[PDB]
Amino acid sequence: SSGQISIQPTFSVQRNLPF
Amino acid sequence: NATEIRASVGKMIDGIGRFYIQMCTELKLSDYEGRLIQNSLTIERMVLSAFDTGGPIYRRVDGKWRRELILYDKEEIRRIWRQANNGDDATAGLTHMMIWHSNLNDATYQRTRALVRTGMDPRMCSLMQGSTLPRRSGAAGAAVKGVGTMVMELIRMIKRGINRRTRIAYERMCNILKGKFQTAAQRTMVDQVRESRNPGNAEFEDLIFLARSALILRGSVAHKSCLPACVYGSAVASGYDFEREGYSLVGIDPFRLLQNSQVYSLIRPNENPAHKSQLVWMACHSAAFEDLRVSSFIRGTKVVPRGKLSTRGVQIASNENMETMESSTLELRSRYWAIRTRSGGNTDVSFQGRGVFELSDEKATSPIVPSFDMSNEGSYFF
Repeated sequence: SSGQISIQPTFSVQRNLPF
Repeated sequence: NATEIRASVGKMIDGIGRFYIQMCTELKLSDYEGRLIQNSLTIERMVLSAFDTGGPIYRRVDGKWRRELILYDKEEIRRIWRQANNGDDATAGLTHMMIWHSNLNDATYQRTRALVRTGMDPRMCSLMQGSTLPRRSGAAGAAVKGVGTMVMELIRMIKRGINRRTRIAYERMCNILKGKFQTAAQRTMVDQVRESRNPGNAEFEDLIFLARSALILRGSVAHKSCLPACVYGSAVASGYDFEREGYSLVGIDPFRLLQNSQVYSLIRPNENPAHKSQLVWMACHSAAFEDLRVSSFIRGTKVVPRGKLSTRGVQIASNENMETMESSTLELRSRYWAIRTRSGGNTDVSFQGRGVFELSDEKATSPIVPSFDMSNEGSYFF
């Protein structure tokens, strides 16, 4: 792996947050 | 209350501007040479060093770029700085460039070596926001930190100790920590950790847990749009008088400013300009751990993942040579803008109803909801 696994949100929008 | 908050931060922005201009006037740089993100960086660091020196300064001669290695009176720098801020310290100001550097580093580099050596999973990238950010950073400097960032600290503070006044730190460092969480248990479990004076592997193992809980039940972490000194210097020089006209780091102000910025950058022979601009753009908003989908949406153009990114770093190392070196104009404009948030979402759709704003929509009047049914290109910058 060694990669990302979740997304840190930077903006305020309607977005399914990935993990 | 748009008086203090909007105008006081304008005053801190004026300082950076004014200073950058003064400092450019010393180095006797040109307009093109003051817009070189490279030189700007060097200057910014010269200052943060002096308030806590020399650096690499690139010059433009017929055709090719000449790198000068120069040194300045550490105090002279401190003198010129206050001159610009009315003889004030404006810690905010230094802290601001303290972040611009942070946000650039959290996007240029992946800090795995450190996570593992701490005993954190390398896949906990999205939680290390501001791991580079010196502890000297201010109170509104730590609010930008990811949950994972805090853990790497306590764990080292604890790891060497468990392996006087140091206590008030630990409790607070946790209170902050806890103030990241936005759910009952999350909040409560942090306390169960803060209970032990000599917190051993008991804690060591538990916070790591909570670290992973944030991967799903994220916390509140503020994002600050901090642009390079040159951008503010140039703006100040162009007449913009921010303390009077107001400025933000989480509103439309920063995007709008970057809609007219003329920033240039040194670029290695085989590197892709478009790819270079991308990088800087993501450092201008702390979008190094954002969902690539949304970043590209707001950006206006593809926001390619780190691996597929053609570039090694914006600063030029002493190793390289200037003969085979040239410079491009950085594309920092964006399509829309969005309220840089602090919230991690909770219930999977988050920020229900929140949308993106056109660059004309000065006020937060009309929002726009993005629909991602689309041939995207990933979600994990890393």
